[PDB]
Amino acid sequence: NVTLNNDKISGQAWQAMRDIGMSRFELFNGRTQKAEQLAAQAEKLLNDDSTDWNLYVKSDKKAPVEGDHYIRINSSITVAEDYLPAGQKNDAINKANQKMKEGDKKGTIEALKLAGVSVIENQELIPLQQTRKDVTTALSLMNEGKYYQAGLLLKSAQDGIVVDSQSVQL
Amino acid sequence: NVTLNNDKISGQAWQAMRDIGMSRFELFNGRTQKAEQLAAQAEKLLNDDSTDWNLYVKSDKKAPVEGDHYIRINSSITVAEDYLPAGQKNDAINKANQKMKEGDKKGTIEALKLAGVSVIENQELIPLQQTRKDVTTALSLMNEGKYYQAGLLLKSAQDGIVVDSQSVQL
Amino acid sequence: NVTLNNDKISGQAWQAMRDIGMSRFELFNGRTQKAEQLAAQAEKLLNDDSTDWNLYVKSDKKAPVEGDHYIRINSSITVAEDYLPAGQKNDAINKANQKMKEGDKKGTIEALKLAGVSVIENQELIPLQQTRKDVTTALSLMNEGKYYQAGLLLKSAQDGIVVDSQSVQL
Amino acid sequence: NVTLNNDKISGQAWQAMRDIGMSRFELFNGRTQKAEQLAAQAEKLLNDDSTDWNLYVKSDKKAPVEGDHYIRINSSITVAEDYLPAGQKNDAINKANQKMKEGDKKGTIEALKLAGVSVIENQELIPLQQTRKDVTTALSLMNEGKYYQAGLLLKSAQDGIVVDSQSVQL
Ligand SMILES: [Cl-]
Ligand SMILES: [Cl-]
Ligand SMILES: [Cl-]
Ligand SMILES: [Cl-]
Ligand SMILES: [Cl-]
Ligand SMILES: [Cl-]
Ligand SMILES: [Cl-]
Ligand SMILES: [Cl-]
Ligand SMILES: [Cl-]
Ligand SMILES: [Cl-]
Ligand SMILES: [Cl-]
Ligand SMILES: [Cl-]
Ligand SMILES: [Cl-]
Ligand SMILES: [Cl-]
Ligand SMILES: [Cl-]
Ligand SMILES: [Cl-]
Ligand code: NA
Ligand code: NA
Ligand code: NA
Ligand code: NA
Repeated sequence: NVTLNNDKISGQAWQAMRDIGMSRFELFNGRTQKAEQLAAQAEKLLNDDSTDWNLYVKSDKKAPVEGDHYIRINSSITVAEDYLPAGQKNDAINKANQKMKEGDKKGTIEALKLAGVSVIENQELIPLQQTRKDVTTALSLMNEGKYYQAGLLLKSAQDGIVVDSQSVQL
Repeated sequence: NVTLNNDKISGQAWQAMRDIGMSRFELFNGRTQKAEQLAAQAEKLLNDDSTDWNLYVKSDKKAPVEGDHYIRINSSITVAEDYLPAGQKNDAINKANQKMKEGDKKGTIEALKLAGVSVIENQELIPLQQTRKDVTTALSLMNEGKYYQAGLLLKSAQDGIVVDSQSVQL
Repeated sequence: NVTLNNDKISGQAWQAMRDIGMSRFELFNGRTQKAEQLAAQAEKLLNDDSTDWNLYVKSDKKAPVEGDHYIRINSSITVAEDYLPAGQKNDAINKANQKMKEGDKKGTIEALKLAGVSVIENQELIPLQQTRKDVTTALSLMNEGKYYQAGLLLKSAQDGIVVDSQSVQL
Repeated sequence: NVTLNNDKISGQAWQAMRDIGMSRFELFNGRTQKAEQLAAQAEKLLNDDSTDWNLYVKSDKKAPVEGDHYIRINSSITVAEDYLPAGQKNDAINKANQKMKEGDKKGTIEALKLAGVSVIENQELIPLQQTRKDVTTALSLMNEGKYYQAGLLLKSAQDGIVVDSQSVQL
């Protein structure tokens, strides 16, 4: 999957974050071996040597840890709708629908503007190396039997998700 | 997957909500045929006749639409940590770790209480029939070329996600 | 302020939570004396002896700590809009607008249903005694110079905010 | 109030957003005249001619509407805690506490790094002119009796809140 500007989004890292959350829950659910399985899957997804992780980096964003980078894991849309008289807006939305049919992203944004609709793209990002470290260290803590401490690191990984919301400039 | 009280959670409906969000994004991304594919997958997941949807219902919660029910699609944990002197807390967390190792959910909650830690379970829920209607109607709108209107219904489905946060009573 | 069912909402406790968040920020901002001022204000708001805290309790919700209760601190609305043909919906929204003008909450919900609109009320709640303890203990830690530990307790108080989203039954 | 980098944050615009949310709720609560009062207060706060709105602008962020700018309305902190042996971390947190006592923001971030703690600052932003337009147009709709349409614009204003989460570079 790609952003509106055609930058690649990591589905593997998205699934890894899903696995991290499920792993943390299973620690409290009395299923620590399931938690290890889920964290192990997240580790494999984030460290896949056949994946070119450069493809997912958001270059213009400084990560908290030196030498790390944020990668894109999801994109969503926020619309903001101005008030328009019902007739004028129905007409402009019809033109927006044509541009979406045609695959014309720029034309869609422009037609939506005529409909009183602004578009914001919300890019969900994680720091790649910091998240990798959380997962591998959490598994090590699970190996040692320090399950609560592992859960803290899995929560830390989730709390490292940020959302860059940016106006659409195509 | 199951809640702390061993009530079943619908992984199919969780994936359907993920598909609904991706479908909405692809409308704005100029990929309406991909959006239809994703919404069609969500429709199949939510309407699987081999699934016993009764297994996922949260009975004690009134859905907005008459005759509908909320179903569980995810569970997560929130902890609240009281301040304790470092030594006393390390000791109580060690006992909590033993109870998690043993699969003893009740014992884990009790040991965590001694560590100054309260546990809340956050159950993510959707209204099943209302969400089904949003998806099927969105696909129909996509068939008609009314892509923006379809996106509104997909957003409505996402906005119907609620989170029941409850103290753990095992 | 009151909920749709006319149950009282604590504006003092809402402001206390706002103060708790600002206090935590000021610890990291190198303004620990400002952080203490803000936490002291939150403590005074949550422990106001002239306030009848019973008025804000949500009775049907078990708090994590024995003998505690959740209180209401905010209410908001989520709407879910079904697809309707433009003309039929404009007509039903006009009737909904009349019922809101008249102060007729039940009539508003019913007219909105005819417009394809379901209404959910989101009640923001905090555990009163647990939050009080977090604030007073955080101030004590600030007095001792243990600012990071105080920040952890202020964050814990914020993480204790839950949102009960319920269908409107007037 | 100021960010970690000493950029000013608009408390007036924060209160305006709070008023916008309360105004929307009161429309559904059958208190449209209270909703107008709250929206009128938000309008006065956002359009205060004695306020130098330049002080709050985040210059490096393109707003969706041409000629508009994002302004800062809140700052919060996210910490990410690496696993450290209890003794080593207690010692590093003690040094972090000293730097916060001294008002040394840079020193606090550095000491926290030694404790395994990274710091992210979350800046809540709104587009100033777009939000002003939502409020003034919502009041006009309320004057006309179009309360549901006003509520849509108030929700749009709230949905325009974005959170810029950035690594701390002092
Ligand atoms: Cl297991
Ligand atoms: Cl570093
Ligand atoms: Cl989206
Ligand atoms: Cl949206
Ligand atoms: Cl496509
Ligand atoms: Cl109904
Ligand atoms: Cl969890
Ligand atoms: Cl938590
Ligand atoms: Cl100060
Ligand atoms: Cl207790
Ligand atoms: Cl609201
Ligand atoms: Cl809404
Ligand atoms: Cl009123
Ligand atoms: Cl524009
Ligand atoms: Cl904060
Ligand atoms: Cl945090
Ligand atoms: Na794509
Ligand atoms: Na399970
Ligand atoms: Na009220
Ligand atoms: Na300040």
